Amino acid sequence: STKFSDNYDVKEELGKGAFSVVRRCVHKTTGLEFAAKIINTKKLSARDFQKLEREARICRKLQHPNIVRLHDSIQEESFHYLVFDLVTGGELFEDIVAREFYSEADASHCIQQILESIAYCHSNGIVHRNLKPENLLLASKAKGAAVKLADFGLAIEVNDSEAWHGFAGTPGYLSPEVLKKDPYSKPVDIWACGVILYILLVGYPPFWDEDQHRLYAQIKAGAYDYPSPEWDTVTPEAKSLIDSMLTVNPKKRITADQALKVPWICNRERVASAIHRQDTVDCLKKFNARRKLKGAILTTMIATRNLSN
Amino acid sequence: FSDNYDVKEELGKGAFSVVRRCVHKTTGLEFAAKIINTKKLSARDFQKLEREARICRKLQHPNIVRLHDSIQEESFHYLVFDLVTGGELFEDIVAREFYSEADASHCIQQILESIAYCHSNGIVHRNLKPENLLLASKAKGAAVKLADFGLAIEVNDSEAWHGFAGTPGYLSPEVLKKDPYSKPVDIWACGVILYILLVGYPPFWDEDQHRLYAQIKAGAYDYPSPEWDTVTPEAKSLIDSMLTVNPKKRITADQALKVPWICNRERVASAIHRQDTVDCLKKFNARRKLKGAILTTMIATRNLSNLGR
Repeated sequence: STKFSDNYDVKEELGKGAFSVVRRCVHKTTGLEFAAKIINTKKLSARDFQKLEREARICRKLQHPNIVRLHDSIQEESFHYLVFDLVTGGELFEDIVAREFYSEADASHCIQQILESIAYCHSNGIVHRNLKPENLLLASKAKGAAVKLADFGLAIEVNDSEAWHGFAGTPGYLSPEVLKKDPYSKPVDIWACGVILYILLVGYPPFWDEDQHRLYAQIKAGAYDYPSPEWDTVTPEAKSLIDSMLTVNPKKRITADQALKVPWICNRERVASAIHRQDTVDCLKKFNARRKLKGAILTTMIATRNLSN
Repeated sequence: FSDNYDVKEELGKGAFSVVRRCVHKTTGLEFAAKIINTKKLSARDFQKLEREARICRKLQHPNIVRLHDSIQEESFHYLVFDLVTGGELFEDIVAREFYSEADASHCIQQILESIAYCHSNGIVHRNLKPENLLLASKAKGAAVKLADFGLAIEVNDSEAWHGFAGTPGYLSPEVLKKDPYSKPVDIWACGVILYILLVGYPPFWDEDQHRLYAQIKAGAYDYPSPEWDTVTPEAKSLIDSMLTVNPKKRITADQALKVPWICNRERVASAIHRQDTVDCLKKFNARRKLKGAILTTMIATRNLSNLGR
């Protein structure tokens, strides 16, 4: 059919994916703007076609306000179009460092939205597997914009199955069960949520080591702490929530639904501290800068490979 | 700015600034806003920024990025330009099915018209290079636009040496000899670009800049066989008149626009497809993206260290 060409006006290119190009588009009737992932299905290899089918099915299931939603999936002659939310607010972590005031209450509001998106994924039998700063975006630059969970490239429909689904996810956010090659499921997203919450409170990660082997040993042992003096002003409730997420045995780890009912989340106005945390902002700026530098190094190596042939 | 525009998706990045699409609240008109962080700029730096704004506002031409407004707020400055979303010219050329001399001529004609306009207004760009040649959009027939007037100066009829500004591979002998220079430097750069547009590689290149600057001052370049054997003498003639060591003997933009290869490209410029040029241009762009990646890394390294101190 020609449902896309007749209903949408294609605008400028926003970027490129593994096997696609993304362009802004505007719905002719509603006038609403979206981000369209355009894929040439004929040229697609069999392997990538399978990846696409899985992506479209999973994204179709995930209809929640705190998730980068896929509006429509249209197949035309040789191209397929995946119409998604147009997210322009950038990384949550980059926005936080520009704030004049940032407190526990603000951290709680952020993690509450992330947990809502995760609880929704889990209720639909899907595990994201790649929660990290780069995938926590803001809908737009507008004040109060919603936190959006992005990139479901590694998501899988685990449902009620029991097995080890491989090593995927970023190294500082991986859970003990994945590293131990034990069966794992939805709880891995909660572990990552705990790592993110820790960073949201002090600006640096709980598991950190230049030696990858040491990092994984650290994670497997659940070896993190709350160093003075920065953590001396953090409430016991924030720490308790983190402890419930960074529980090594997945069977004793809190679920997203349960986390959303904890006072520090549900009654943040009273239970979460309202004090400004300048050191968190300062540390987070360095955390972001370090990530940007590693990313630039990676970009350079990829550029070197493209040149060399 | 914040009370009159709303920022949208990112269109690009660079030194201490990002370029994002923005929408004028009242009119609904779209523009490209260059957000510049000025928290560190000195009094003289701001003067240079106001210079760029002044120059751009003085330049209203169909082949030049048009500045709509210039606003300075708390810690940021905003330069609002028309939306230019076609990307870099060199990137678009390597994606064409057919690319001939006539196509290169059409590009050069547009670049010359933009330069002739600048020159007639007493302005010398000083930074004519690949990355500053953009296309209005992805549409066919999209006009070429001259961008980045960050180094442009109102030389008018004055004569003196204005410093070592610009990219080495495009620098003119006068500049390298520290002799007085003016509008002609843009013509020399245009000649280097024309040479690249025809075969895919630069006329002046070498390991160490010493020999590189040595061959430039001597105006020592060649038309190697077999690629140049299919290029018209008129194309080579125009290049020769642009790559003339003596500024006073170098062809002007107004003069170049009257050359048959330019004003009658349909007959004088070859129409044969130059696949070898497309292939070479791909490696040329790849090398360009690599250097850009190297620069980004150095910037990121500086940013991180700047925070530590």
